[PDB]
Amino acid sequence: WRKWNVKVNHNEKRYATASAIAATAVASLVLARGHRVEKIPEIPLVVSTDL
Amino acid sequence: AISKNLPILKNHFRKHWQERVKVHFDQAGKKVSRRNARATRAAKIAPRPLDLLRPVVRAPTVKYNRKVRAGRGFTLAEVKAAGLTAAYARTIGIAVDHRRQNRNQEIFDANVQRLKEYQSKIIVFPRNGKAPEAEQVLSAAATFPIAQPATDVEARAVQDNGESAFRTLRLARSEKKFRGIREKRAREKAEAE
Amino acid sequence: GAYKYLEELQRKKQSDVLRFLQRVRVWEYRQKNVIHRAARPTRPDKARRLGYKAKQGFVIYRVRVRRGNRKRPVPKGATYGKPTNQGVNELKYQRSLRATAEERVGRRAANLRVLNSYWVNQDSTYKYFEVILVDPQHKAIRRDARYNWICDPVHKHREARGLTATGKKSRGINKGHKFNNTKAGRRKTWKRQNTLSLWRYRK
Amino acid sequence: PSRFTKTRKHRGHVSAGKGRIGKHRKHPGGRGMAGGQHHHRINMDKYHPGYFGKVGMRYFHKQQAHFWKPVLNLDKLWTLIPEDKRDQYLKSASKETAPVIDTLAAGYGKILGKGRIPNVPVIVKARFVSKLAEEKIRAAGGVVELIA
Amino acid sequence: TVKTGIAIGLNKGKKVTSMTPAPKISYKKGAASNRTKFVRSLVREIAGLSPYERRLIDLIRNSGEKRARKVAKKRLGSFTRAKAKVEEMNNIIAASRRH
RNA sequence: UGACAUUGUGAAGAGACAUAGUUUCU
RNA sequence: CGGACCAAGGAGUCUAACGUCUAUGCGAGUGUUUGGGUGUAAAACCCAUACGCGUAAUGAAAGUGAACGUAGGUUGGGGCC
RNA sequence: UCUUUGUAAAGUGCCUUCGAAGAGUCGAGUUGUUUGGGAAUGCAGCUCUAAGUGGGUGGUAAAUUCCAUCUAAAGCUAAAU
RNA sequence: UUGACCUCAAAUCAGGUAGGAGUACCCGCUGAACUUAAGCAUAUCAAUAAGCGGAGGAAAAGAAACCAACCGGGAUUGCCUUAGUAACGGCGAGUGAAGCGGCAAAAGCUCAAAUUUGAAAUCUGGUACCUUCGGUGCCCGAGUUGUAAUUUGGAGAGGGCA
Ligand SMILES: [Mg+2]
Ligand SMILES: [Mg+2]
Ligand SMILES: [Mg+2]
Ligand SMILES: [Mg+2]
Ligand SMILES: [Mg+2]
Ligand SMILES: [Mg+2]
Ligand SMILES: [Mg+2]
Ligand SMILES: [Mg+2]
Ligand SMILES: [Mg+2]
Ligand SMILES: [Mg+2]
Ligand SMILES: [Mg+2]
Ligand SMILES: [Mg+2]
Ligand SMILES: [Mg+2]
Ligand SMILES: [Mg+2]
Ligand SMILES: [Mg+2]
Ligand SMILES: [Mg+2]
Ligand SMILES: [Mg+2]
Ligand SMILES: [Mg+2]
Ligand SMILES: [Mg+2]
Ligand SMILES: [Mg+2]
Ligand SMILES: [Mg+2]
Ligand SMILES: [Mg+2]
Ligand SMILES: [Mg+2]
Ligand SMILES: [Mg+2]
Ligand SMILES: [Mg+2]
Ligand SMILES: [Mg+2]
Ligand SMILES: [Mg+2]
Ligand SMILES: [Mg+2]
Ligand SMILES: [Mg+2]
Ligand SMILES: [Mg+2]
Ligand SMILES: [Mg+2]
Ligand SMILES: [Mg+2]
Ligand SMILES: [Mg+2]
Ligand SMILES: [Mg+2]
Ligand SMILES: [Mg+2]
Ligand SMILES: [Mg+2]
Ligand SMILES: [Mg+2]
Ligand SMILES: [Mg+2]
Ligand SMILES: [Mg+2]
Ligand SMILES: [Mg+2]
Ligand SMILES: [Mg+2]
Ligand SMILES: [Mg+2]
Ligand SMILES: [Mg+2]
Ligand SMILES: [Mg+2]
Ligand SMILES: [Mg+2]
Ligand SMILES: [Mg+2]
Ligand SMILES: [Mg+2]
Ligand SMILES: [Mg+2]
Ligand SMILES: [Mg+2]
Ligand SMILES: [Mg+2]
Ligand SMILES: [Mg+2]
Ligand SMILES: [Mg+2]
Ligand SMILES: [Mg+2]
Ligand SMILES: [Mg+2]
Ligand SMILES: [Mg+2]
Ligand SMILES: [Mg+2]
Ligand SMILES: [Mg+2]
Ligand SMILES: [Mg+2]
Ligand SMILES: [Mg+2]
Ligand SMILES: [Mg+2]
Ligand SMILES: [Mg+2]
Ligand SMILES: [Mg+2]
Ligand SMILES: [Mg+2]
Ligand SMILES: [Mg+2]
Ligand SMILES: [Mg+2]
Ligand SMILES: [Mg+2]
Ligand SMILES: [Mg+2]
Ligand SMILES: [Mg+2]
Ligand SMILES: [Mg+2]
Ligand SMILES: [Mg+2]
Ligand SMILES: [Mg+2]
Ligand SMILES: [Mg+2]
Ligand SMILES: [Mg+2]
Ligand SMILES: [Mg+2]
Ligand SMILES: [Mg+2]
Ligand SMILES: [Mg+2]
Ligand SMILES: [Mg+2]
Ligand SMILES: [Mg+2]
Ligand SMILES: [Mg+2]
Ligand SMILES: [Mg+2]
Ligand SMILES: [Mg+2]
Ligand SMILES: [Mg+2]
Ligand SMILES: [Mg+2]
Ligand SMILES: [Mg+2]
Ligand SMILES: [Mg+2]
Ligand SMILES: [Mg+2]
Ligand SMILES: [Mg+2]
Ligand SMILES: [Mg+2]
Ligand SMILES: [Mg+2]
Ligand SMILES: [Mg+2]
Ligand SMILES: [Mg+2]
Ligand SMILES: [Mg+2]
Ligand SMILES: [Mg+2]
Ligand SMILES: [Mg+2]
Repeated sequence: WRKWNVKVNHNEKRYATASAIAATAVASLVLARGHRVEKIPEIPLVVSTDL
Repeated sequence: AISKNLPILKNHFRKHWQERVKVHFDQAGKKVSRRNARATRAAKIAPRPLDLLRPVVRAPTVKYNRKVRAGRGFTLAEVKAAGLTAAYARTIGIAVDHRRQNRNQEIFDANVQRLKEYQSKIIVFPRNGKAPEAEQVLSAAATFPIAQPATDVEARAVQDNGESAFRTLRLARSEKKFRGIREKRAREKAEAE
Repeated sequence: GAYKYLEELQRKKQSDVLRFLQRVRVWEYRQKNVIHRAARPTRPDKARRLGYKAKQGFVIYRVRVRRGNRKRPVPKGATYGKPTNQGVNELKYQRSLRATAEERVGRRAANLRVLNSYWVNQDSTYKYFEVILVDPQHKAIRRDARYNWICDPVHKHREARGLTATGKKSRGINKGHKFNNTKAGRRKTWKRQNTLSLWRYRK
Repeated sequence: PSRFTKTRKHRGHVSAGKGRIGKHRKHPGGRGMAGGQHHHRINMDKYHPGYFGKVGMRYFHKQQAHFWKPVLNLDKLWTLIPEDKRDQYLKSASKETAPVIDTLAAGYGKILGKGRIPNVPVIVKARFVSKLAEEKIRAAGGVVELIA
Repeated sequence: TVKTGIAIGLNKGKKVTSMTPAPKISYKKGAASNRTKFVRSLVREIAGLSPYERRLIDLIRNSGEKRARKVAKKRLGSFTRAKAKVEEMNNIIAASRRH
């Protein structure tokens, strides 16, 4: 009966994931994260819906 | 074990409680299991729709009578008035409550019209064979939602006959308070020889 | 019908006719064995209203159980413990003699299912009961959609689990605010209200 | 988490921060609320005056709900109207057409009068008013309509 | 009834257009029936009176419907079953050892 | 040790409606 | 007083309910996770009705229930003009 | 797909007469136990023991008058647990 | 003398059933003390452990002698809540439910008491055949001290009419 799961406020949760989306642009953070992206067209990387 | 300026707590842990701890580890389990259970009932139940038709009902007590709320079943009166029998209404996915009684006309017309619309929006396959596949609507509750009865209009003319409302309340309160006494003044007085 | 007359007569146990019978009957039962099989119901109107039937596979059994308090055994009265538990002598047992009566016959006739039982008589030592049982292997019952529920395995020794009428009584099983403690089944409900329930997302 | 806990920091010093004279024994004061009339009374009077003894009446089988009666002040009140609809009635305050507010529909039981509402006529349906609440409504040209 | 329409006071409540439903037999569970009049009446004269009922009609004829009630209250359970038991004894007396 | 229940049938004697016999005790 | 010697075990934990403090979300509100929806399936994503705490107090109770006034006067007040 | 089970069985409208409904039980005193249940929450023992416009319940004992609400002392029964 | 009836016996009589195990969970019985109260007897631990009887895949509960007091609700069970509250308590230590509301699942019924009385209409067993979880014929037997149809309070029954 140790606490295993954790409650996060639904709204704080969105803020977090919103922020995480926001920084998927920002070339530098992506590079800083691993992610070999020096040779890609642009950021964000939008691709054809045919994918 | 009394110290500091702390609120006095009441943590009832003096029986062998560690023996009776229920961790709902199977919470996700039992939801998966409940979803599958309904997906089987859906398929067993042919195009029939998982639930029965429930009536409108006014919730009891001074705290919940504002709201209206699905009741158990439709009373023998409403069923008849809506033109079918108890015995048969059951086989047509209509819940009937032999215990509920009708004292309010509004609710009564409400449920009898609720039964009209139910009948008009279903189809009952023949006993024969055919079984003209007609795909299940899954609820019925969703199909025939229960809505709160509208009680008035947004705006209207201010009528002030001039009587305090507050003082109407005090007076009505008082009249009840001295009702039995003022009756002891009518029995002792009509007794006067 | 003659049944309605018998029923009403039986509510007159202080009437000269009825206590002639009860005094002569109670003497006879005390000469037979404490458990003895009954020829026929001696209250056919009571039996038949508790579920009895006059067809092969319905048994009646008559049983004698002593009266009074349950003397806590306990050698020499010696209790060993606090004074609240020192009682030996006004302790009373939470089951009625009716339950004791059914239970002792139901063991005697293991192959029978005890359906119900009714009181018949009593003196200063003994209460006397007649117990109505059903043979769940007798085809007369195994057929018979009305009584064949008894043949299910969930009704073995229903008299030792408090499921006859008297069992449900002493088990306190009735709806209402007067029965909160014992109603879904006292130990069950105790255990419930004494369960600590923690969710994954603690509330 | 355990890595920030002060007992990690206490490792290596004899007593775990619990003193060499005074130790950390089992229950020195006794368990729980023991001795609130005796060795612990200084702490019960102050911090907890009023703790011992009885007051008022018993009430067998009280059902809260009987006493359900949330309160709302003129203070708010205009908030029970949606904000778009609100400005429509704030302007064009008249008899003939004045908003009806079913404050029981909003789940309130009584209207108190905490203070000052614009001079717009409002028709207030409610179960209970306070003398002031009801008077202050009228000064704006509204009425109270006792409901149930 | 008819509720006044306000939240306190005498007939306190919401005004609602009424209905008064159809009546339930389960409300008539105690009612007589000629079948039960006949049989109880025919039984009474077969088995007669009981020891405490004899002491009850002699107690009326020589002490009245108050000491009878008092002792009947202790004999049965209640003052109310005793009220009704005395009356039964009055009508045992009147209808029999009189007209 | 007392009361009530098991507990019934006679007879003599006391005891009341207040000196017809339903009832109660020796 | 314990300790001949060496290795390996070896003691402020977890839980229910709380006080202060702090960080964060939203704010007269707030809390998705009993449940439903959904899913790449104990995850993540979504959500209706309630409920809980907060928005009113005070009396044992029946009850009543917060603007004389720019929501007061006086004195000190950072800041600003 | 073969037997037609049937001169069978059931549903409904109106008029009339009825309308059976569980006892050593309900209940009451006392004793013990138990319960948050408090002039007594259940249960059991012994004594007393009903009624039929009756009976039970209506969380402060009693007397009177009303009102609300179910229908005990027999019974079966899937799921959610 | 012969044949019944009632009650009671006996068979290596025809066919069957019970025991014992296990027991996590379930229905009951029975029942402590350590402990807590800074001592201790009421209380607490605990209607817990140990002991005893009885079941199932679940058990039990269950179609209101219910909740209420409302504009009333409407079998049971379980969750969220009501609530560490109403209340109990050397009113100390401690204890402590229920109604309403949301939700999961949903489902309902049958006896007794009735004259079939122009027909015991009912049923176990044996036996032969068959299309063998069973049907038919026949024969013993059960059963009127009542086996079936009908009815179950929500009703319902006998008449009469459509
Ligand atoms: Mg958070
Ligand atoms: Mg301090
Ligand atoms: Mg706890
Ligand atoms: Mg302890
Ligand atoms: Mg588990
Ligand atoms: Mg599961
Ligand atoms: Mg469903
Ligand atoms: Mg209503
Ligand atoms: Mg309600
Ligand atoms: Mg077909
Ligand atoms: Mg009688
Ligand atoms: Mg026989
Ligand atoms: Mg000892
Ligand atoms: Mg003790
Ligand atoms: Mg004897
Ligand atoms: Mg309890
Ligand atoms: Mg239980
Ligand atoms: Mg129990
Ligand atoms: Mg969770
Ligand atoms: Mg937490
Ligand atoms: Mg760590
Ligand atoms: Mg560290
Ligand atoms: Mg340090
Ligand atoms: Mg260190
Ligand atoms: Mg320290
Ligand atoms: Mg120190
Ligand atoms: Mg030290
Ligand atoms: Mg020192
Ligand atoms: Mg010191
Ligand atoms: Mg002190
Ligand atoms: Mg206190
Ligand atoms: Mg008090
Ligand atoms: Mg009070
Ligand atoms: Mg005021
Ligand atoms: Mg003597
Ligand atoms: Mg004799
Ligand atoms: Mg030393
Ligand atoms: Mg040494
Ligand atoms: Mg250690
Ligand atoms: Mg810690
Ligand atoms: Mg913040
Ligand atoms: Mg608000
Ligand atoms: Mg989740
Ligand atoms: Mg996905
Ligand atoms: Mg999974
Ligand atoms: Mg989605
Ligand atoms: Mg919803
Ligand atoms: Mg809220
Ligand atoms: Mg609150
Ligand atoms: Mg506060
Ligand atoms: Mg405010
Ligand atoms: Mg105040
Ligand atoms: Mg208040
Ligand atoms: Mg006043
Ligand atoms: Mg003033
Ligand atoms: Mg003034
Ligand atoms: Mg001054
Ligand atoms: Mg009944
Ligand atoms: Mg006594
Ligand atoms: Mg006990
Ligand atoms: Mg009391
Ligand atoms: Mg008691
Ligand atoms: Mg009544
Ligand atoms: Mg009374
Ligand atoms: Mg009702
Ligand atoms: Mg049965
Ligand atoms: Mg059952
Ligand atoms: Mg043999
Ligand atoms: Mg066994
Ligand atoms: Mg066992
Ligand atoms: Mg014990
Ligand atoms: Mg002991
Ligand atoms: Mg211990
Ligand atoms: Mg203590
Ligand atoms: Mg101690
Ligand atoms: Mg100590
Ligand atoms: Mg000691
Ligand atoms: Mg304790
Ligand atoms: Mg105890
Ligand atoms: Mg325990
Ligand atoms: Mg055990
Ligand atoms: Mg099963
Ligand atoms: Mg098995
Ligand atoms: Mg299951
Ligand atoms: Mg019923
Ligand atoms: Mg319910
Ligand atoms: Mg409290
Ligand atoms: Mg306390
Ligand atoms: Mg306890
Ligand atoms: Mg508790
Ligand atoms: Mg609900
Ligand atoms: Mg069924
Ligand atoms: Mg018919
Ligand atoms: Mg029949």
